[PDB]
Amino acid sequence: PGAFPVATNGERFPWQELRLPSVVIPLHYDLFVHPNLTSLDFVASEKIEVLVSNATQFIILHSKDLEITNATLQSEEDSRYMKPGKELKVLSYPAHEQIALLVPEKLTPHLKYYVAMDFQAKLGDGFEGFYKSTYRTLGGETRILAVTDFEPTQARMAFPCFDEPLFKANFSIKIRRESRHIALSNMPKVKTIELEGGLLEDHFETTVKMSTYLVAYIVCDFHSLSGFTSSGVKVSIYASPDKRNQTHYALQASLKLLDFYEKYFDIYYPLSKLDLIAIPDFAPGAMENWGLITYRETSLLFDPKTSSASDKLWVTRVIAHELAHQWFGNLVTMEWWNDIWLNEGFAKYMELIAVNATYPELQFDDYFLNVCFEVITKDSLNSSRPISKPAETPTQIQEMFDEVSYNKGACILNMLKDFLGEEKFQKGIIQYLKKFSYRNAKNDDLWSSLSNSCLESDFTSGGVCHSDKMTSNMLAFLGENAEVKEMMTTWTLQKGIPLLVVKQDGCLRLQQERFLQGVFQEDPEWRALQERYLWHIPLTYSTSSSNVIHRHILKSKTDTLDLPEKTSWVKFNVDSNGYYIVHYEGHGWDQLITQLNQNHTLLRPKDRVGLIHDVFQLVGAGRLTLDKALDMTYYLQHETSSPALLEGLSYLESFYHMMDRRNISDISENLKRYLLQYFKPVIDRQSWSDKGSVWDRMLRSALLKLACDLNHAPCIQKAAELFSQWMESSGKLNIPTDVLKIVYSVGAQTTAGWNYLLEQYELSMSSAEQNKILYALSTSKHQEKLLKLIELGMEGKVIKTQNLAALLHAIARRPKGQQLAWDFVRENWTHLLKKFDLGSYDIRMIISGTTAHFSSKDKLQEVKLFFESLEAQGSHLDIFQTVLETITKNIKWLEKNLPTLRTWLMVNTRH
Ligand SMILES: *[C@@H]1O[C@H](CO)[C@@H](O[C@@H]2O[C@H](CO)[C@@H](O[C@@H]3O[C@H](CO)[C@@H](O)[C@H](O[C@H]4O[C@H](CO)[C@@H](O)[C@H](O)[C@@H]4O)[C@@H]3O)[C@H](O)[C@H]2NC(C)=O)[C@H](O)[C@H]1NC(C)=O
Ligand SMILES: *[C@@H]1O[C@H](CO)[C@@H](O[C@@H]2O[C@H](CO)[C@@H](O[C@@H]3O[C@H](CO[C@H]4O[C@H](CO)[C@@H](O)[C@H](O)[C@@H]4O)[C@@H](O)[C@H](O)[C@@H]3O)[C@H](O)[C@H]2NC(C)=O)[C@H](O)[C@H]1NC(C)=O
Ligand SMILES: NC(=O)[C@H](Cc1ccccc1)NC(=O)[C@H](Cc1cc(-c2ccccc2O)no1)CP(=O)(O)[C@@H](N)CCc1ccccc1
Ligand SMILES: *[C@@H]1O[C@H](CO)[C@@H](O[C@@H]2O[C@H](CO)[C@@H](O[C@@H]3O[C@H](CO)[C@@H](O)[C@H](O)[C@@H]3O)[C@H](O)[C@H]2NC(C)=O)[C@H](O)[C@H]1NC(C)=O
Ligand SMILES: *[C@@H]1O[C@H](CO)[C@@H](O[C@@H]2O[C@H](CO)[C@@H](O)[C@H](O)[C@H]2NC(C)=O)[C@H](O)[C@H]1NC(C)=O
Ligand SMILES: *[C@@H]1O[C@H](CO)[C@@H](O)[C@H](O)[C@H]1NC(C)=O
Ligand SMILES: *[C@@H]1O[C@H](CO)[C@@H](O)[C@H](O)[C@H]1NC(C)=O
Ligand SMILES: *[C@@H]1O[C@H](CO)[C@@H](O)[C@H](O)[C@H]1NC(C)=O
Ligand SMILES: *[C@@H]1O[C@H](CO)[C@@H](O)[C@H](O)[C@H]1NC(C)=O
Ligand SMILES: [Zn+2]
Repeated sequence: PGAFPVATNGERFPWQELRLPSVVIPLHYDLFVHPNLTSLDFVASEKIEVLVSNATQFIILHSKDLEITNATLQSEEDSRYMKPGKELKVLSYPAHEQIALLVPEKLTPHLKYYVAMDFQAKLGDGFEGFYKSTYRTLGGETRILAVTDFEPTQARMAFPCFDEPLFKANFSIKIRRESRHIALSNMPKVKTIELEGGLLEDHFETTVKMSTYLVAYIVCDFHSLSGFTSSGVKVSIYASPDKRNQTHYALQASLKLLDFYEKYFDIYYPLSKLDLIAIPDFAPGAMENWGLITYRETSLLFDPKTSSASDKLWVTRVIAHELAHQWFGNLVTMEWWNDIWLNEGFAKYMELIAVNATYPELQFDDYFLNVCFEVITKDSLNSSRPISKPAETPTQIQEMFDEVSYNKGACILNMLKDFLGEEKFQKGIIQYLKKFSYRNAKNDDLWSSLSNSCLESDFTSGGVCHSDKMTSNMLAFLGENAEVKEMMTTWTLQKGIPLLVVKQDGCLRLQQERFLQGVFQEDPEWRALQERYLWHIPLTYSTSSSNVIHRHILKSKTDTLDLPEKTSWVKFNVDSNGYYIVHYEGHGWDQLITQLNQNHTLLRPKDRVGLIHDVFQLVGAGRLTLDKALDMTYYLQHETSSPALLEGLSYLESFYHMMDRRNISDISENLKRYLLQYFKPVIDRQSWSDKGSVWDRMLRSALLKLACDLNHAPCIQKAAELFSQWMESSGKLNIPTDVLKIVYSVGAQTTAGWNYLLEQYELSMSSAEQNKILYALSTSKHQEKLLKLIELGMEGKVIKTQNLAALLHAIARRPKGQQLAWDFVRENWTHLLKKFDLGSYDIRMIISGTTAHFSSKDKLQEVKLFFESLEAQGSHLDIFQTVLETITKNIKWLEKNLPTLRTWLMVNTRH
């Protein structure tokens, strides 16, 4: 009783382990919450119907920053705790966010009890728990609401509970309100009862089985727009009253999307209603609470005068994502946070297939490869992780919501689908979701259901699946099933991403390596980090002679294939559907670049964006010289697939901003010239309108921002005119949404426009328009102004605090601000902790937002120092090492190819 931890009051806490005990299993929660929005208080009470599997003396729960007032225990099966039951003694042990209740006599197996507590707290001033949010009306009034955000482990800041995702229970929620407000929660309201003083009591329908983190309840002012799905779900979009205009497309798109998901999964959405509500103060982008999905206004609200088409594509993708959570994450929750990718990676993947299903016009298929490329940069560093990986503390759990669980999870799924086909892939996910509905799954569970997918409706006679035959196919289906489950599991447990090397003989030797950046092949530690890595990569390839795609699994470090027609070139990873990079040896890279400059149309357009990415990443690998990747961008002047064109330019624009930050004004002036002159035709075709289709529109904003970011004399002139008209018309005129952001940042370049822009930020009713405005403000060249912006965001009264993170990142992007942001962060690191969690995305982004672009040996030392200073104070985050590898990789890239870039650009001048 000594090595045991000590509760406050000084006692021995019965448990001392980070997890909870699987002996008292919660079945049903009766939750009564009564918040006061004038006091900014809440009073609440709860009765948990629990089951005991094993005899115990002590009950262990989660509670945090909650004052428990009263603790009792009753039963209708165990006589001893007969009505009105017995009082419990409460021991709190905050270090593990656990609360221990002791009973006067041990309890009985297979007998259900009722645990009751009365507790109270203040509404949070953060972005978690049961917190306080605030919005501005059109009149200029300020109103309050109370809102919940619990994922992953802040449910316990609102009510005591078994805050782990496997402890699934039903929830019955009563909420007390003034007549001024309404109350929402996960399920439909069945009753509202008049109370003595004048207050009302909302009783909500008791929920289905679900994890704690999804519970939701809201008290507020809002207005709604309703519609019904083909399955008869009442969908409603909620926002502050003056913003109900902007709420119309969210309703149209969510109806179409809930329809798509029900038919695709062959599973009806189980609740009667579904609510989407735009929360003014919202840290995450959105959250998927079952039947009560919360968003930032930017995620959900669309206004047609001030939102761009790209804005529309973003709003429609979050709705897509959140709605995919109702099955992946709510209908089937992962067993533990270690397999969080089971929720997020699958949800992210269904954004693709559903947005492509219901809004092809938005041309989202063409931008999905960007999801893969974004994680590939981090999976090329040794600081990455395998998809599934242990996590125990609340900060580690938060860390798990990254590019790995989300993007990598989705790219390995999309790779696996190409392998099996939509028909086999769909039927596999329907079997998964039906089988695990209302309970949890672990990583291994999924691969079994996807591996044993049945291609069609189970052909009873004589089938390959169920009800009955024994054939040679049957030994191959059973045999290919365990081929796929073996394959996927190594992608799941191996950090990193493979590099397929292809040497074309007379008739193809294949080698497999762990792709790595920074580190070169000759380097001392390159052979040390290639240890033990091997993937079952499902390859693809097509050749110069025929469009036929050949598919060849590879399960060894070396292999070789025989080419029949011995054609001009071979291209592996067709449409880049596979999570790997191909490097060609000896006039095979040269062969493909030859094609791109003659008929680039003899390679399908995903192959072209695939090569463009692979080419530059191999320059990062050192396996290629920069002259070759720049030699490929030559063809881009004939390029017609807008995705390949913008992928290409993006790299070139990358370089310019890199040079500009380091003051290298020879190269970032020829870079300026090479873009403006070589791509002058495509730039000058663009409107200053909203006139085209979605890739026309999306391509117009892209190029015009490019030209105005390079101070192209004409485009800066047209933008400043448009800004003046808008300012001199007191907003009576309108600016096309595609150039809205460009115009604002042009205007921001004088104090007059900047000050007007800030003053008209406070009065806008479109949070898209604000988001664009704040960017424009962040492009000021006066450090006097940037500092104001950052201080306004620290304050949080004008520029809301859910923007201080992305603001800092914006300021840091541009040269005049990359320091001031760095200085600020190190000078107020402790203040920034009192506003955000150490594992929050707001901190991970504040950190790399201001450091990860550094590319000099001298800056790295500062950062390593600052990070050490932090780890010294007990703060550790994986993001630390990731930045350092990134900063390091930047230094090596400059050291190895800066002369080549400089020389390549001068050479182009001559022709
Ligand atoms: C959160 O707390 C706020 C206060 O911080 C609270 O608002 C207050 O509610 C009380 C209770 O309803 C109000 O006090 C009453 O006001 C009415 C007039 O509106 C008076 O008539 C009351 O006195 C009589 O009431 C009875 C009849 O109903 C009589 O039988 C009795 O004998 C009295 O003669 C009493 O003064 C108070 O006005 C508000 N505060 C305001 C409006 O500023 C709010 O209700 C709480 N919210 C929740 C959800 O709990
Ligand atoms: C906790 O959540 C659980 C879900 O995870 C709930 O379990 C569900 O409970 C319901 C009710 O017992 C079961 O519903 C079944 O539905 C059929 C069809 O109902 C028929 O009768 C009605 C009445 O007129 C009619 O309207 C219908 O159309 C049908 O004609 C019933 O016949 C069954 O007996 C059964 O009631 C679900 O199957 C069940 N699902 C699961 C996964 O367990 C549980 O109820 C929740 N607990 C609490 C206390 O609410
Ligand atoms: N801007 C972002 O990418 C933020 C970054 C972030 C912030 C906080 C946590 C995790 C990630 N993503 C979200 O807020 C997420 C994921 C996501 C991606 C997209 C997206 C939509 C359209 C187009 C591109 C997109 O990427 N929309 O949402 C909503 P979730 O459904 O998984 C929910 N259960 C998250 C729960 C959570 C809350 C607090 C801590 C930890 C986890
Ligand atoms: C780069 O290669 C492509 C091949 O994919 C070239 O386009 C193709 O050119 C041939 C030759 O004209 C077309 O063949 C067909 O000939 C008959 C004979 O009259 C005619 O009736 C057909 O309609 C067609 O012209 C082939 O179809 C054509 N493909 C397409 C999609 O038009 C391309 O022209 C080459 N590069 C350049 C710069 O031309
Ligand atoms: C995106 O949507 C399109 C919808 O047409 C898909 O393309 C079709 O896919 C079906 C299979 O469901 C094929 O039989 C058709 O021939 C395709 N038509 C066209 C015009 O391409 C496309 O596959 C979808 N992409 C994803 C990833 O789901
Ligand atoms: C507790 O559960 C375990 C599970 O292994 C079981 O063996 C045991 O009999 C149960 N009861 C007690 C008192 O441990
Ligand atoms: C326990 O709850 C009852 C009911 O509200 C209350 O009267 C009592 O004060 C509470 N706690 C005690 C007496 O310790
Ligand atoms: C809200 O909707 C109606 C729809 O016709 C429109 O006439 C009204 O002006 C709108 N108000 C705002 C502020 O957009
Ligand atoms: C790479 O990561 C491994 C695994 O965490 C670690 O053992 C090693 O120190 C790291 N090395 C480098 C050079 O990053
Ligand atoms: Zn998600």
